[PDB]
Amino acid sequence: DTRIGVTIYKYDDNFMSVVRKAIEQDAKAAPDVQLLMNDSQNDQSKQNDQIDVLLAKGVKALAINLVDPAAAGTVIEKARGQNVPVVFFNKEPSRKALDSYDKAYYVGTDSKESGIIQGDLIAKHWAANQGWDLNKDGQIQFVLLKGEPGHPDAEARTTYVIKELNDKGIKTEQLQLDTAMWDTAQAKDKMDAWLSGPNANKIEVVIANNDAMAMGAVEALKAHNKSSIPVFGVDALPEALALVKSGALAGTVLNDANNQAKATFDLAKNLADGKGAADGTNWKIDNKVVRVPYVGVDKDNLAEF
Ligand SMILES: [Ca+2]
Ligand code: NA
Ligand code: NA
Ligand code: NA
Repeated sequence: DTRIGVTIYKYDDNFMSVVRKAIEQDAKAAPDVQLLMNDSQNDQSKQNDQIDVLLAKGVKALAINLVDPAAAGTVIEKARGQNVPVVFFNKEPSRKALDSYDKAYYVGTDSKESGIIQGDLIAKHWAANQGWDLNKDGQIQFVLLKGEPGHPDAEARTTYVIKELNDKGIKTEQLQLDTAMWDTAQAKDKMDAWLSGPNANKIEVVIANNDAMAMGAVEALKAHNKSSIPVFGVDALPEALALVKSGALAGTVLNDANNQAKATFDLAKNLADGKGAADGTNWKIDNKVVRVPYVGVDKDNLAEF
Protein backbone atom coordinates (compact mmCIF):
# COMPACT_ATOMS: atom_id res chain seq x y z
CA ASP A 1 0.00 0.00 0.00
CA THR A 2 1.12 3.60 -0.65
CA ARG A 3 2.03 5.13 2.72
CA ILE A 4 1.25 8.78 3.48
CA GLY A 5 2.65 10.23 6.73
CA VAL A 6 0.50 12.82 8.54
CA THR A 7 1.40 15.00 11.55
CA ILE A 8 -1.30 16.91 13.46
CA TYR A 9 0.08 19.73 15.66
CA LYS A 10 -1.90 18.45 18.65
CA TYR A 11 -4.77 15.98 18.89
CA ASP A 12 -6.40 18.01 21.68
CA ASP A 13 -7.57 20.77 19.37
CA ASN A 14 -11.28 20.58 18.33
CA PHE A 15 -10.83 21.89 14.79
CA MET A 16 -7.87 19.70 13.93
CA SER A 17 -9.66 16.74 15.48
CA VAL A 18 -12.39 17.21 12.88
CA VAL A 19 -9.84 17.59 10.08
CA ARG A 20 -7.91 14.52 11.32
CA LYS A 21 -11.01 12.34 11.37
CA ALA A 22 -12.01 13.50 7.95
CA ILE A 23 -8.62 12.75 6.46
CA GLU A 24 -8.74 9.26 8.07
CA GLN A 25 -12.13 8.73 6.44
CA ASP A 26 -10.84 9.86 3.05
CA ALA A 27 -7.90 7.46 3.22
CA LYS A 28 -10.15 4.58 4.31
CA ALA A 29 -11.99 5.28 1.04
CA ALA A 30 -8.76 4.89 -1.04
CA PRO A 31 -7.96 1.10 -0.80
CA ASP A 32 -4.35 1.40 -1.90
CA VAL A 33 -3.38 3.98 0.81
CA GLN A 34 -2.11 3.46 4.36
CA LEU A 35 -2.07 6.61 6.57
CA LEU A 36 0.62 6.84 9.30
CA MET A 37 -0.93 9.38 11.71
CA ASN A 38 0.91 11.25 14.45
CA ASP A 39 -0.03 13.52 17.38
CA SER A 40 2.77 16.05 17.79
CA GLN A 41 1.49 17.14 21.22
CA ASN A 42 2.14 20.80 20.42
CA ASP A 43 5.92 20.24 20.31
CA GLN A 44 7.78 20.94 17.03
CA SER A 45 10.82 19.02 18.21
CA LYS A 46 8.58 16.01 18.72
CA GLN A 47 7.02 16.55 15.24
CA ASN A 48 10.52 16.69 13.70
CA ASP A 49 11.39 13.37 15.31
CA GLN A 50 8.09 11.95 14.06
CA ILE A 51 8.94 13.05 10.52
CA ASP A 52 12.40 11.34 10.83
CA VAL A 53 10.49 8.14 11.75
CA LEU A 54 7.98 8.52 8.93
CA LEU A 55 10.81 8.96 6.36
CA ALA A 56 12.51 5.85 7.60
CA LYS A 57 9.13 4.05 6.72
CA GLY A 58 9.16 5.06 3.10
CA VAL A 59 6.26 7.25 3.08
CA LYS A 60 5.55 8.54 -0.45
CA ALA A 61 4.09 11.87 0.75
CA LEU A 62 3.86 13.89 3.94
CA ALA A 63 0.85 16.00 5.05
CA ILE A 64 2.14 18.20 7.82
CA ASN A 65 0.21 20.50 10.16
CA LEU A 66 3.14 22.34 11.75
CA VAL A 67 3.37 23.22 15.41
CA ASP A 68 5.76 26.14 14.55
CA PRO A 69 5.22 27.64 11.08
CA ALA A 70 8.89 28.67 11.01
CA ALA A 71 9.92 25.00 10.97
CA ALA A 72 8.64 24.57 7.39
CA GLY A 73 12.13 24.89 5.93
CA THR A 74 13.45 22.20 8.32
CA VAL A 75 10.62 19.88 7.29
CA ILE A 76 11.17 20.57 3.57
CA GLU A 77 14.88 19.81 3.89
CA LYS A 78 14.10 16.48 5.58
CA ALA A 79 11.59 15.58 2.86
CA ARG A 80 13.95 16.53 0.04
CA GLY A 81 16.37 13.65 0.86
CA GLN A 82 13.99 11.09 -0.68
CA ASN A 83 12.23 13.62 -2.92
CA VAL A 84 9.08 13.24 -0.84
CA PRO A 85 6.28 15.82 -1.50
CA VAL A 86 4.97 17.86 1.42
CA VAL A 87 1.43 19.22 1.67
CA PHE A 88 1.41 21.61 4.67
CA PHE A 89 -2.05 22.31 6.07
CA ASN A 90 -3.81 24.74 8.44
CA LYS A 91 -0.64 26.55 9.63
CA GLU A 92 0.85 28.47 6.71
CA PRO A 93 4.61 28.32 5.98
CA SER A 94 6.33 31.40 4.66
CA ARG A 95 6.21 32.21 1.01
CA LYS A 96 9.99 31.68 0.90
CA ALA A 97 9.60 28.16 2.29
CA LEU A 98 6.88 27.23 -0.18
CA ASP A 99 8.88 28.59 -3.07
CA SER A 100 12.00 26.65 -1.97
CA TYR A 101 10.75 23.25 -3.08
CA ASP A 102 8.91 22.18 -6.18
CA LYS A 103 6.97 19.57 -4.18
CA ALA A 104 5.79 21.84 -1.30
CA TYR A 105 2.11 22.94 -1.16
CA TYR A 106 -0.24 24.48 1.40
CA VAL A 107 -3.95 23.98 2.11
CA GLY A 108 -5.55 26.50 4.49
CA THR A 109 -7.38 29.79 4.90
CA ASP A 110 -6.53 33.12 6.65
CA SER A 111 -8.60 33.46 9.84
CA LYS A 112 -9.68 36.99 8.83
CA GLU A 113 -11.86 35.40 6.16
CA SER A 114 -14.04 33.93 8.98
CA GLY A 115 -14.75 37.57 10.10
CA ILE A 116 -15.34 38.67 6.50
CA ILE A 117 -17.83 35.75 5.90
CA GLN A 118 -19.58 36.53 9.19
CA GLY A 119 -19.88 40.21 8.14
CA ASP A 120 -21.34 39.17 4.80
CA LEU A 121 -23.82 36.90 6.56
CA ILE A 122 -24.95 39.69 8.85
CA ALA A 123 -25.31 42.04 5.81
CA LYS A 124 -27.39 39.41 4.02
CA HIS A 125 -29.87 39.18 6.91
CA TRP A 126 -29.85 42.86 7.82
CA ALA A 127 -30.83 43.83 4.25
CA ALA A 128 -33.62 41.23 4.31
CA ASN A 129 -34.99 42.30 7.74
CA GLN A 130 -35.71 46.07 7.79
CA GLY A 131 -37.38 45.67 11.11
CA TRP A 132 -34.11 44.93 12.75
CA ASP A 133 -33.14 48.61 12.43
CA LEU A 134 -34.90 49.55 15.66
CA ASN A 135 -34.14 53.26 15.39
CA LYS A 136 -34.47 53.49 11.60
CA ASP A 137 -31.12 55.15 11.17
CA GLY A 138 -29.73 52.79 8.50
CA GLN A 139 -26.86 51.80 10.79
CA ILE A 140 -26.43 48.63 12.85
CA GLN A 141 -26.20 49.33 16.60
CA PHE A 142 -24.44 46.19 17.83
CA VAL A 143 -22.71 44.58 20.72
CA LEU A 144 -19.75 42.20 20.17
CA LEU A 145 -18.55 39.32 22.36
CA LYS A 146 -14.81 38.90 21.73
CA GLY A 147 -12.66 35.83 22.19
CA GLU A 148 -9.51 35.88 24.37
CA PRO A 149 -7.65 39.16 23.85
CA GLY A 150 -4.64 38.75 21.61
CA HIS A 151 -5.73 35.34 20.30
CA PRO A 152 -5.30 35.69 16.52
CA ASP A 153 -8.85 34.43 15.75
CA ALA A 154 -10.38 36.86 18.31
CA GLU A 155 -8.47 39.77 16.86
CA ALA A 156 -9.18 38.90 13.25
CA ARG A 157 -12.84 38.06 13.70
CA THR A 158 -13.48 41.26 15.70
CA THR A 159 -11.68 43.53 13.31
CA TYR A 160 -12.96 42.06 10.07
CA VAL A 161 -16.66 41.48 10.81
CA ILE A 162 -16.93 45.26 11.18
CA LYS A 163 -14.59 46.20 8.33
CA GLU A 164 -16.64 43.90 6.06
CA LEU A 165 -19.98 45.36 7.06
CA ASN A 166 -18.66 48.90 6.63
CA ASP A 167 -17.01 47.97 3.26
CA LYS A 168 -20.44 46.63 2.11
CA GLY A 169 -21.84 50.06 2.83
CA ILE A 170 -23.46 49.36 6.19
CA LYS A 171 -22.39 51.85 8.91
CA THR A 172 -22.15 50.37 12.39
CA GLU A 173 -22.27 51.79 15.92
CA GLN A 174 -20.51 49.78 18.60
CA LEU A 175 -22.69 50.05 21.73
CA GLN A 176 -20.61 47.47 23.67
CA LEU A 177 -17.59 45.28 22.99
CA ASP A 178 -15.97 43.06 25.61
CA THR A 179 -14.35 39.68 25.88
CA ALA A 180 -16.06 36.58 27.14
CA MET A 181 -12.94 34.41 26.63
CA TRP A 182 -14.61 32.07 24.14
CA ASP A 183 -16.89 30.82 26.93
CA THR A 184 -20.65 30.38 27.04
CA ALA A 185 -21.16 31.22 30.69
CA GLN A 186 -19.03 34.32 30.58
CA ALA A 187 -20.97 35.46 27.52
CA LYS A 188 -24.32 34.88 29.19
CA ASP A 189 -23.16 36.98 32.18
CA LYS A 190 -21.81 39.79 29.87
CA MET A 191 -24.94 39.87 27.77
CA ASP A 192 -27.13 39.83 30.84
CA ALA A 193 -25.28 42.94 32.17
CA TRP A 194 -25.78 44.71 28.84
CA LEU A 195 -29.50 43.83 28.83
CA SER A 196 -29.79 45.27 32.38
CA GLY A 197 -28.26 48.61 31.36
CA PRO A 198 -29.05 51.70 29.29
CA ASN A 199 -28.57 50.09 25.94
CA ALA A 200 -30.93 47.16 26.43
CA ASN A 201 -33.55 48.35 23.97
CA LYS A 202 -31.16 49.89 21.47
CA ILE A 203 -29.11 46.76 20.71
CA GLU A 204 -30.03 45.60 17.15
CA VAL A 205 -27.57 42.74 16.49
CA VAL A 206 -25.34 40.61 18.75
CA ILE A 207 -22.07 39.51 17.12
CA ALA A 208 -19.89 36.85 18.75
CA ASN A 209 -16.49 35.58 17.76
CA ASN A 210 -17.65 31.98 18.30
CA ASP A 211 -20.78 29.93 18.78
CA ALA A 212 -20.21 29.30 22.51
CA MET A 213 -20.41 33.04 23.22
CA ALA A 214 -23.33 33.43 20.79
CA MET A 215 -25.20 30.69 22.74
CA GLY A 216 -24.57 32.39 26.11
CA ALA A 217 -25.98 35.59 24.58
CA VAL A 218 -29.05 33.72 23.27
CA GLU A 219 -29.72 32.44 26.83
CA ALA A 220 -29.44 35.95 28.31
CA LEU A 221 -31.80 37.29 25.60
CA LYS A 222 -34.37 34.61 26.43
CA ALA A 223 -34.11 35.43 30.16
CA HIS A 224 -34.86 39.12 29.38
CA ASN A 225 -37.65 38.37 26.86
CA LYS A 226 -35.52 39.94 24.11
CA SER A 227 -35.16 36.98 21.78
CA SER A 228 -36.34 39.29 18.95
CA ILE A 229 -32.69 40.51 18.78
CA PRO A 230 -30.62 38.39 16.25
CA VAL A 231 -27.41 36.69 17.27
CA PHE A 232 -24.54 35.54 15.00
CA GLY A 233 -21.71 33.14 15.85
CA VAL A 234 -18.76 31.29 14.27
CA ASP A 235 -18.04 27.52 14.20
CA ALA A 236 -21.26 25.83 13.01
CA LEU A 237 -21.15 23.59 16.13
CA PRO A 238 -24.02 21.00 16.15
CA GLU A 239 -25.61 22.57 19.23
CA ALA A 240 -25.51 25.96 17.49
CA LEU A 241 -27.04 24.50 14.31
CA ALA A 242 -29.89 23.19 16.41
CA LEU A 243 -30.53 26.84 17.40
CA VAL A 244 -30.34 27.97 13.79
CA LYS A 245 -33.09 25.37 13.16
CA SER A 246 -35.17 26.61 16.10
CA GLY A 247 -34.74 30.29 15.06
CA ALA A 248 -32.80 31.14 18.23
CA LEU A 249 -29.53 31.74 16.40
CA ALA A 250 -29.62 33.80 13.19
CA GLY A 251 -26.50 32.44 11.62
CA THR A 252 -23.02 31.03 12.07
CA VAL A 253 -19.89 30.35 10.01
CA LEU A 254 -18.32 27.01 9.06
CA ASN A 255 -14.52 26.54 9.00
CA ASP A 256 -14.71 23.79 6.37
CA ALA A 257 -12.71 21.01 7.97
CA ASN A 258 -14.02 18.40 5.56
CA ASN A 259 -12.70 20.30 2.55
CA GLN A 260 -9.36 21.14 4.20
CA ALA A 261 -9.04 17.37 4.79
CA LYS A 262 -10.11 16.47 1.27
CA ALA A 263 -7.81 18.89 -0.48
CA THR A 264 -4.86 17.83 1.73
CA PHE A 265 -5.55 14.16 1.05
CA ASP A 266 -6.23 14.55 -2.67
CA LEU A 267 -3.02 16.53 -3.25
CA ALA A 268 -0.93 14.21 -1.06
CA LYS A 269 -2.25 11.10 -2.83
CA ASN A 270 -1.67 12.57 -6.30
CA LEU A 271 1.87 13.60 -5.34
CA ALA A 272 2.59 10.20 -3.70
CA ASP A 273 1.51 8.67 -7.07
CA GLY A 274 3.83 11.01 -9.00
CA LYS A 275 0.91 12.88 -10.61
CA GLY A 276 0.21 16.62 -10.82
CA ALA A 277 -1.03 17.77 -7.42
CA ALA A 278 -4.51 18.55 -8.62
CA ASP A 279 -4.89 15.83 -11.23
CA GLY A 280 -8.36 14.42 -11.36
CA THR A 281 -9.68 17.11 -9.04
CA ASN A 282 -11.19 20.59 -9.15
CA TRP A 283 -9.00 22.15 -6.51
CA LYS A 284 -7.51 25.46 -7.48
CA ILE A 285 -3.78 25.60 -6.68
CA ASP A 286 -2.70 29.21 -6.85
CA ASN A 287 1.04 29.65 -6.38
CA LYS A 288 1.20 26.35 -4.44
CA VAL A 289 -1.78 27.18 -2.22
CA VAL A 290 -5.31 25.87 -2.01
CA ARG A 291 -7.68 28.19 -0.13
CA VAL A 292 -10.79 26.56 1.44
CA PRO A 293 -13.50 29.18 1.99
CA TYR A 294 -15.30 29.67 5.26
CA VAL A 295 -19.10 29.33 4.67
CA GLY A 296 -21.97 31.24 6.17
CA VAL A 297 -24.67 28.92 7.61
CA ASP A 298 -28.28 29.90 8.07
CA LYS A 299 -31.70 28.64 7.01
CA ASP A 300 -30.78 28.65 3.33
CA ASN A 301 -28.17 25.85 3.64
CA LEU A 302 -28.98 24.38 7.03
CA ALA A 303 -30.31 21.12 5.46
CA GLU A 304 -26.81 20.31 4.27
CA PHE A 305 -25.80 19.68 7.89
CA1 LIG B 1 -30.00 51.33 13.72
NA1 NA C 1 -10.85 25.87 18.52
NA1 NA D 1 -8.06 29.02 8.84
NA1 NA E 1 -32.80 36.19 18.57
